[PDB]
Amino acid sequence: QEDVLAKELEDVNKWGLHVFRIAELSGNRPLTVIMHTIFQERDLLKTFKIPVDTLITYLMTLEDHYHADVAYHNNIHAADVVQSTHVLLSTPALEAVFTDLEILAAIFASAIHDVDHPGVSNQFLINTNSELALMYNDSSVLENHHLAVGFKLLQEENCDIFQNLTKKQRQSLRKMVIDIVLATDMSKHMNLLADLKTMVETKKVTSSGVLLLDNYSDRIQVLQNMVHCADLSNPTKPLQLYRQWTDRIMEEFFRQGDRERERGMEISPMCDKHNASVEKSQVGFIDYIVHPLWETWADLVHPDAQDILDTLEDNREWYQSTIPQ
Ligand SMILES: COc1ccc(C2=NN(C3CCN(c4nc(N)nc5ccccc45)CC3)C(=O)[C@@H]3CC=CC[C@H]23)cc1OC
Ligand SMILES: COc1ccc(C2=NN(C3CCN(c4nc(N)nc5ccccc45)CC3)C(=O)[C@@H]3CC=CC[C@H]23)cc1OC
Ligand SMILES: [Mg+2]
Ligand SMILES: [Zn+2]
Repeated sequence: QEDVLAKELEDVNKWGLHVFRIAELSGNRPLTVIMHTIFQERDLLKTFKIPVDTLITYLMTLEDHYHADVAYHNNIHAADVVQSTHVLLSTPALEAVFTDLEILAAIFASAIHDVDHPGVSNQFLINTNSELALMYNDSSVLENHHLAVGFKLLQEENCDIFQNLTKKQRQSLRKMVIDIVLATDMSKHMNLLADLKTMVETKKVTSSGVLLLDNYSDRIQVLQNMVHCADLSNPTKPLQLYRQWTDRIMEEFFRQGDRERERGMEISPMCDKHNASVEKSQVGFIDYIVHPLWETWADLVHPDAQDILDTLEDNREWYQSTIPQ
């Protein structure tokens, strides 16, 4: 192998990279190999003076804090979200829009955004009186935790990849990362999407020209939505990848359902393996969450995302066509 891995990683800039193959070929290190590849490609190690073995140490440590016994929310998902963010950042319509620090922030935020995920929802954590829910006052419990862990890991031996940033740089980056990860909580989705829509309309009536994001609020909003799109990108991928993501999320959700049915709590939506149509849930996920978001994103970067939207629509028809009687 290894030479085969190098060959697969040549697809790093493409939508639809075989991320599950990369995970197999790297000894279950897709996050480390993908992040390293992206960092080298974008010359981020030179730009921010990140020593290479410090980066690798951090990445291996981060990756080890993702759980391999969690079906969906593991290191492969993290890797997928990083790589997807990387491709979105390279979309023609955003060329030269974002600084190197902003790029760094978005890619870092993607890498850490689900770290130490236990495989159960915020509502489940809240309902069981978990220590995490008690620490974070039932508010974006998981996302606050992902951030805390991602930042804390920089303190392990030879893990401080930001050692060479200036203080002002660290401060800015820290704020962006926080804003970005907290925006991955689905309770924020409707407000995020409303703002994005507003921005899109504003653009249509203001300028046929290039994108102008002149204050933090608009800039961060686009970054938030970008990583949120990457987080919600499974149904936009080649169907063979999408179906594996569907298998994984349903295994995680059904396992939460099994833990909820015992203890007599309400089974969360889509978590009842005795009463659930996987295919129907995918169509609903597309119709109510993924397509409205991606259609709006596609509008912002028109026509860069047309093929992603076409894939989404074909993928929706696939699940729609296989819904049981
Ligand atoms: C003697 O002179 C060199 C010897 C080896 C390398 C090596 N470079 N690299 C990277 C290391 C991290 N980078 C930079 N980091 C930081 N903090 N500062 C930089 C300043 C200017 C350019 C790059 C960096 C990006 C490149 C490898 O990955 C090689 C393979 C394995 C180990 C080190 C090698 C570079 C040299 O001079 C630039
Ligand atoms: C591959 O397939 C999926 C991948 C990820 C997720 C994810 N799902 N979600 C939620 C999304 C909205 N949900 C719905 N709830 C309620 N009451 N009603 C609904 C009606 C129609 C559609 C959805 C819902 C609950 C779960 C997360 O919170 C995950 C973590 C972060 C981002 C997305 C993840 C789902 C997938 O397929 C269903
Ligand atoms: Mg999450
Ligand atoms: Zn995620």
